[PDB]
Formats: sequence, C-alpha cells, structure tokens
Amino acid sequence: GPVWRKHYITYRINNYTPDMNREDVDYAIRKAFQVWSNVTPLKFSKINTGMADILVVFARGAHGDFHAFDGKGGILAHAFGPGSGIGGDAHFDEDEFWTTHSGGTNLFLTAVHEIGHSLGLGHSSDPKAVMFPTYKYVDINTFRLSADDIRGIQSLYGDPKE
Ligand SMILES: CC(=O)c1ccc(-c2ccc(CC[C@H](O)CC(=O)O)cc2)cc1
Ligand SMILES: [Ca+2]
Ligand SMILES: [Zn+2]
Ligand SMILES: [Zn+2]
Repeated sequence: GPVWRKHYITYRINNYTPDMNREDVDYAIRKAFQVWSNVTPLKFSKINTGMADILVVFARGAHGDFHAFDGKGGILAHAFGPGSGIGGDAHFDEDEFWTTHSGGTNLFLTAVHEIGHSLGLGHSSDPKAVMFPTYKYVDINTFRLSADDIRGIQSLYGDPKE
C-alpha cells in the first residue's frame, strides 16, 4: 500500500479542542507521534505556518471531506493514509469529550491509533493492539505498543537505525 516517501514528516495543529489546555493537547499529540518514531526511522516535527504533511484538525459533523462525524460516541476520529491532498490528515470528533487521563475519551490513545492510519496501517484483530478497532482505556504510564503494532509499522518503514 501507499507509504510516506521520506522520513522527516511535519505536522500542524489546525485548531484546538476547548476540553483540554493547549499544552495538554500539544503533549498528547507529540507523545502519540513519539510512540511510532520510537520503533521506526521516522521523525516528526510540529510547524505553525506553511503546509504540513499531516494536519491535525478538530471538527464536528459535516466538515468538508465526505466523511461527516456523528456526534458524541460512535466514531471518535478518523484519518487518511499517505497520498495526495488530505492524505495523512487526522480529524478528531469535537463532539467527544477529550481528556488527559480517563474522565472521557483519552486524546493520546486516540491519537496513537489515528497516526497509525496516517502512516498507512489498517486495523488489527489482536485485542491487545492499539490498531484494534475499538477504543479502550489503558494507564498512560503503563502503555506500550503491542508486538502486533510493532511488526505492522516496521513492515512499512523498517526498524530504528544503528
Ligand atoms: C490497547 C491500547 O493501548 C489501545 C489504544 C488505542 C485504541 C483505540 C482504538 C480505536 C480508537 C478510535 C477509532 C475511531 O473511532 C475510528 C477509526 O479510526 O477506526 C481509539 C483508540 C485501542 C487500544
Ligand atoms: Ca463521534
Ligand atoms: Zn474528516
Ligand atoms: Zn481505526
């Protein structure tokens, strides 16, 4: 399938959810990218001007991409695989209640799953995998990618360099 054709990839946060402060949204997103860069040769950097490779957007309902959101619950976010235009972009349903821990939908865990899609990964049947299709909370301090997630992403990008 299509894959990013460079190792240095930029992201930009288009707009912000009012559910968490700016520092907390930035940290969740940064840490989510870090989960994937830790096990591949990919490098991610945040930019604030210019066209980014990956745009992170919060939106609700119909928002211009033929994939309208559905209110609180159900689909929590979605993302586009590598390709032209919006390819790579990650959209989070603003009707969810985003949190730093577990009092609602954890942004970090959700961002890990969606960035997986943005990098080219599909769903897993392994219930311990972050790419499993269904959200579940796990202690952020105890969180680790499953072996399944690791094999999947390394099959697309290889493992870290010496
Ligand atoms: C086990 C673990 O750490 C874990 C992390 C994240 C998830 C996760 C799965 C799905 C979703 C949301 C799926 C979204 O509504 C639509 C999609 O992208 O498929 C968010 C988080 C599941 C397990
Ligand atoms: Ca929803
Ligand atoms: Zn969208
Ligand atoms: Zn998914």
